Amino acid sequence: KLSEEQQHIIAILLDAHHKTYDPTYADFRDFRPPVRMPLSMLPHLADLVSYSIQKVIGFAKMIPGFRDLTSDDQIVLLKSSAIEVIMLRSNQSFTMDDMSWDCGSQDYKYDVTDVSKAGHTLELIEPLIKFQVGLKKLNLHEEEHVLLMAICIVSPDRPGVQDAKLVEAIQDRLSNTLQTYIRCRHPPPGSHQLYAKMIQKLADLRSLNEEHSKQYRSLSFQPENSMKLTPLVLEVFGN
Amino acid sequence: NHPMLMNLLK
Ligand SMILES: CCC[Si](CCC)(c1ccc(OC[C@@H](O)CCC(=O)O)c(C)c1)c1ccc(OCC(O)(CC)CC)c(C)c1
Repeated sequence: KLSEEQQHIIAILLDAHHKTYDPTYADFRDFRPPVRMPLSMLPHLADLVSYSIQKVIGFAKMIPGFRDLTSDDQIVLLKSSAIEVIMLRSNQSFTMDDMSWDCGSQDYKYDVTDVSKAGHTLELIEPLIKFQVGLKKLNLHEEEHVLLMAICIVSPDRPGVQDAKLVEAIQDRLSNTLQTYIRCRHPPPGSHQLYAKMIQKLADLRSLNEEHSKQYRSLSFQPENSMKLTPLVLEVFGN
Repeated sequence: NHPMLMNLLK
């Protein structure tokens, strides 16, 4: 059932993730320092997000079929998916011991109060925590984790897509790979309705995307706040 | 329009 091409796809996505995710979190020392005291966490979290957008781009470039698209379509897909892929990939450091993102040290252990000290409200933070918990409870294999990130990126219904037919064909190769992987390698009971549960998480991400863009647009409208963002964040999330 | 995204996608 799991064809040789499908095993190839999984191998590439695993390697792409390993080359774009550093579980030592050593680069966090280059960010502007976190200040927990005003939006005191905006500079650190802006650098953290900007750093992760770069990692998301590096992963997306290695998705089988992604570079067959036009440059315009690659840009639309990454602009619309970046915040969602960051939410997905940040689950690797999320802990249910205390509902925090543990990135190796106390300075880099982030909770709900750090998100609020970047300007965001419970309208986003509450559904964000529920999403992180529900995704962690799925206990995805690393193979399913990287497949879900790739499917999120290559979605044909994103606004501004030109060749939606080509985007769908690429995602279909990935969706069938995931569906077959669950039916051959994920033992029950963990596999029960697992594909449908993962597709529900993509729907949850669309709603989280909308609320983040809403709060981002209000935060970035004040020039004092935009001044603390990075050039890449302004290009991807909006100016 | 998106020169930094474009360059990282190169
Ligand atoms: C930190 C608080 C929890 Si966050 C939840 C996840 C989205 C998070 C946690 C860990 C993490 O990175 C860890 C590895 O994944 C990278 C390792 C690697 O790739 O090597 C990242 C990237 C994000 C977060 C941060 C900033 C936010 O807002 C920013 C603005 O909207 C504020 C105007 C725009 C700047 C939001 C809404 C959420």
